[PDB]
Amino acid sequence: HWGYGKHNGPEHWHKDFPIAKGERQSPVDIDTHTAKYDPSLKPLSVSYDQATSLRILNNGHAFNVEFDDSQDKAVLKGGPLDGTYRLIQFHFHWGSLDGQGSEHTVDKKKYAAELHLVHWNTKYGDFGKAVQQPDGLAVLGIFLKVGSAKPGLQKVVDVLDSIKTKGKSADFTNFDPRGLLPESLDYWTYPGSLTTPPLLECVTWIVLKEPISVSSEQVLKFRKLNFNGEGEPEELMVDNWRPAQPLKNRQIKASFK
Ligand SMILES: [Co+2]
Repeated sequence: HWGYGKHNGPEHWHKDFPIAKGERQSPVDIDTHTAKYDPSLKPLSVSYDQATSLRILNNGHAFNVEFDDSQDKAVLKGGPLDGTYRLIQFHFHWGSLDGQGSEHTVDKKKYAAELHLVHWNTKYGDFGKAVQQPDGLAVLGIFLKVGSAKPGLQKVVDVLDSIKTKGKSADFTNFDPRGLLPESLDYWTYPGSLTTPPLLECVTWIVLKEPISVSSEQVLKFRKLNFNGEGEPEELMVDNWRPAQPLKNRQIKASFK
């Protein structure tokens, strides 16, 4: 299958997923000297008070913290978006070294990791229908740098041992995703894609300007996860990021001067 390894990584994905070479692929480099302030944008509305997390799953590529998306419980609105987008899951991308791991870059800077909070547009009824639409998803992306610990990430770090290998899951109720956000909601936005196969061009990206800090210990525990299943040779789950793709005929807009 596709992955991040030596012979199935991002540079191969186009063979099975030709849209990998499409017009609106993600991630991209965010050039802060060409992104333009857009006064038509509004503030983001992140409404996560009623979020219902359910489960955490190692899917062999990353791990997903999954939410109940059968009601408007944890929603994203505003910003560049029209309508209401429901949180379905979050996951991360991270490196083997603190100098790489993010998917988006900022003036070519790579962060240690990147958090993706994935939301789907309720007008399309379910996730699977939403990914078939150009405005089906909204992904809130948040950079991680290594520095101080992020207290609100620790409950995630402490369950990772229970989902070491591909296909393992664990109960993960009562997790508050608000504890993963930086102070500021200033953002960049542009139209793009999922960053894993099937690479569908269905995403309004909203990338926060302010990174969150995590500790070296927290990142190290991410790097103990495994791509492989139980009883297979160990392959550490690191460097599960796609590199920046060509911007093509797109503009990145900023919510801030
Ligand atoms: Co992602």
